[PDB]
Amino acid sequence: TRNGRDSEAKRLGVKRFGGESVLAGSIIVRQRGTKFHAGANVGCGRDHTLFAKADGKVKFEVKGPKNRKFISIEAE
Amino acid sequence: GIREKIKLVSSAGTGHFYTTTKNKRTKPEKLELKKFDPVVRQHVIYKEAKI
Amino acid sequence: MFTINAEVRKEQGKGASRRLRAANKFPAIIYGGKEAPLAIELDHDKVMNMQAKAEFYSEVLTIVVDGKEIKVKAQDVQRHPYKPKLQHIDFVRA
Amino acid sequence: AKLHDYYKDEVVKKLMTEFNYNSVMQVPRVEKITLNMGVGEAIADKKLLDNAAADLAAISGQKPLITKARKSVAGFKIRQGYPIGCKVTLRGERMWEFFERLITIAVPRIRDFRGLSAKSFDGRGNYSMGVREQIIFPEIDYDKVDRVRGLDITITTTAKSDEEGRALLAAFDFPFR
Amino acid sequence: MKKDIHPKYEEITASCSCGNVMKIRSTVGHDLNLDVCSKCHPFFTGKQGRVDRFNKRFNI
Amino acid sequence: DKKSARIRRATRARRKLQELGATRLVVHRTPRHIYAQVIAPNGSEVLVAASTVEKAIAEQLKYTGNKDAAAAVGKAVAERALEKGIKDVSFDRSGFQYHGRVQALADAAREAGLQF
Amino acid sequence: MLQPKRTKFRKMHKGRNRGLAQGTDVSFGSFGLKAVGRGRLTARQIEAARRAMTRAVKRQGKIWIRVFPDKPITEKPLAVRMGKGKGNVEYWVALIQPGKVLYEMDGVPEELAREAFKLAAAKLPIKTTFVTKTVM
RNA sequence: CGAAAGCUAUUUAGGUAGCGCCUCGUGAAUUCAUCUCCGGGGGUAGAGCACUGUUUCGGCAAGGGGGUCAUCCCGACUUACC
RNA sequence: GAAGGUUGGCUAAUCCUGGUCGGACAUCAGGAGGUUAGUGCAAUGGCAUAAGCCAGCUUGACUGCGAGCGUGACGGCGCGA
RNA sequence: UGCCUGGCGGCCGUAGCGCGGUGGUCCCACCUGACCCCAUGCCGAACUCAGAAGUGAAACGCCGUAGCGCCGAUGGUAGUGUGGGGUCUCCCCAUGCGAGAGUAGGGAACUGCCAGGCA
Ligand SMILES: [Mg+2]
Ligand SMILES: [Mg+2]
Ligand SMILES: [Mg+2]
Ligand SMILES: [Mg+2]
Ligand SMILES: [Mg+2]
Ligand SMILES: [Mg+2]
Ligand SMILES: [Mg+2]
Ligand SMILES: [Mg+2]
Ligand SMILES: [Mg+2]
Ligand SMILES: [Mg+2]
Repeated sequence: TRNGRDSEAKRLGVKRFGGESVLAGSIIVRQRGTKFHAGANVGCGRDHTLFAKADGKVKFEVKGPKNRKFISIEAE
Repeated sequence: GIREKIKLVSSAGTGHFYTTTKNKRTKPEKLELKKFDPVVRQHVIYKEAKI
Repeated sequence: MFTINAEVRKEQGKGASRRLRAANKFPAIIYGGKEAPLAIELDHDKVMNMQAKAEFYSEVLTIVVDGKEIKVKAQDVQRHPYKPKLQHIDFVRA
Repeated sequence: AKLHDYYKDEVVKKLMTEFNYNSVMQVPRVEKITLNMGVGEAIADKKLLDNAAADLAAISGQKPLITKARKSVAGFKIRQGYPIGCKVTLRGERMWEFFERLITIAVPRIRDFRGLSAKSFDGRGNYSMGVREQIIFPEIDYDKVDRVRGLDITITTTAKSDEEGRALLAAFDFPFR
Repeated sequence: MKKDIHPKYEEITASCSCGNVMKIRSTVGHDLNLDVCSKCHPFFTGKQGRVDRFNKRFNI
Repeated sequence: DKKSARIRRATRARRKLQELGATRLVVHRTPRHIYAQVIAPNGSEVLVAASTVEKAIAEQLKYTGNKDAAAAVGKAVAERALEKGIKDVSFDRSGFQYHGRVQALADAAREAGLQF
Repeated sequence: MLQPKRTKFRKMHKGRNRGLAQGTDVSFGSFGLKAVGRGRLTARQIEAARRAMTRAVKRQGKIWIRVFPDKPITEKPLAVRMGKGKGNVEYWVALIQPGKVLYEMDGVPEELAREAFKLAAAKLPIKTTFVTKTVM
């Protein structure tokens, strides 16, 4: 067979969902590209990981003229 | 892989060195960068040397 | 010229509609104007026969619901996928 | 400029009362002149584009821009970014002086000259013309011509239609057959 | 315009054959002497048959 | 289009200022006038404004669209802000190049007291 | 013998064939042959039925084939064991669900269409019925 | 009381190791489960055809492959045509 | 060793119309279009505030550390203010 | 307190296109000129500066108008969790959830802060 190859699964996806209480540094989503964009109190890493920059609750929301999904942290 | 390993040697006399790679066929001129020398704790000129 | 006898539906949904069709009746809806839509049941065979004729789909019809005459026009029909049966009809108030 | 004076004095009034214009800026203007040289023979010798560019500088009086192949094209042995032409954009005093030079020295110097077409309008009031040879210009010397290079000349205008474009270019007595 | 990159663009003189003189800026350096100008060319001023051909040699 | 291009130029710095929660000294320039607004971090409240369309400023100026007018606007907006106890803003050039009239405004606001 | 001029992939997952058909109305002519059953129609079957109906109407009128066999079916050669990769594409089929109008016809009387469609149905592996276009 | 025949690695594949699952002991939080309510991301079922491809019919057809003419460059001139 | 950093700037494919050589296709001008382009290299997810294109200055392709988190049986690998 | 306008936002097509009309006191725009500050891989086109004679042509704003985009029920249909069943490649029944598409219809945005001009 010419086939028979694959790669290891990368375990991407949302790690903390809406309303979850996280500590600063906690990874919220792992992704390829900015499928989600960083909102308030959230940073975007070199591999587009979104992580909490403050303690608080995860909040998903859609905004902007392109209807894009932003992830923010609402402080406690 | 044709890029070869080189070292960047401190000009401060400390002996501290960085390492990198370099396409010697296309870029024969010696690499020279200003980099942090942690022994003297200053940014100084570093110069290419053999690995 | 087409008069249709109808009854206001007691229950809605998939199970209710399928039970209606298992008993030789089928659901229909009347909408249009400012009044709320009216969900009705029709006897399948009589309406099937009526709509065999193409004047059913272009003239004003009259549905009698508890004696009240409502003038409508057929707006859409849902047909059974392969049997000569009717599944649902939309009637717009005219 | 000298022909901008002519425009501002005569051409605006004549075109206003010919076209029932509301405002003076509804009248077509001559906004820019572009001169280029397809010198794809540079592929062979870069020196060519250099000589074509110097010819263009002599003709126009401002240094040209070296234009590059937008893509790689297999039909001419050109890669993306290989220089195959020159261009000068003239606006203001220089474009008006060039307009007068071209109209009153250059076009009389074209072999078998029998008028320029009036169908050469792009469709939106812009006129383009070619120059088989460069000597038609007195700014290029003859006893030194290294090669015979022509050029293209385009006159962009604010004229919305070809009719308004011809009308404006005619007000200057542009030799239309 | 930029500095020192442009051709020396000085006002020159240009005299036609029909007596037309135009004071022109161009990048030639010397003055201009030209045979035909816009005001003495055939097309600008509007200066640009077999029965006759047969009958020119055919006085009956 | 000139204005759409300028807005696109301004957007990145404006978004950065938004996410930094920085009180913004936003400048608007036209060939006849120049404007300055100190806008709160929420983006929808103006704390202090000064412009050459105001008479208290235009009266003391010859032409409202030159560098001296921009300097007057910058000084005015800075002193108005400092009377509010604002004292630390970030400059938003609004896609205008940091130069000429905008720069004169910013320099006047700085030497008058505003921190940026 | 219908099959796609090209495809982005050579081989397809077997899949399943659930649900009711889309395209249950006579949309191009006056008469149609509608599937009552569920199954696969091979390109050879579709072609045989087409030839039958077309010969019946003496190539008068017009005929529409609404279904197209875009599904490749592989088979493993005789005397090969299991595994060793997927078999070779052998024929092309169209998945049919009950309600699918298979053919349409116009320009002939209803009786002639009925007889042409009966002769056609004799070639197909799925139960069918005759349908006429409706006002709505 | 009460499994497993799984994951990962292995000259490993009917062996073994760590993890999972059993057992015994100790300690500890409303620690855990079910239901109800609340906050979430989603792209499967279904559907659809703007996109990537595939598909048939009609209309308008860039247009080309074949025969006329005209023929130096040209032009007209059909298509079984496609 | 810029194809990295940063600052400033910029916006695609394709087609149509006009134009010396010059043609199906080069460079120029206008219009349509709106990313159908682009991404050093697969595919996928991204990308206009561009991550796509150009230029100036440059070495953060720094050294010691690291709240917290992701992912692994483990060895480990990753993201990070 | 009303009308117009400029800036910064909320919101992200019920808000965007198209078509037509309309405005210059102010504002905005085009505009005027340029050795200059600054700029063109050429060009004062853009960027920039010094201005205010001209004009609302273009742009922009506003007004109107469904040819589109966009939004969008009700009812039915599809799918589906749990339990049950059949003629079991697929379905059906009870119960809960219930689309997509389409139909009626809606629709020519709404709105906060500050500044300027008129009333
Ligand atoms: Mg059910
Ligand atoms: Mg037990
Ligand atoms: Mg063994
Ligand atoms: Mg599906
Ligand atoms: Mg940048
Ligand atoms: Mg970069
Ligand atoms: Mg200007
Ligand atoms: Mg107007
Ligand atoms: Mg719906
Ligand atoms: Mg509108």
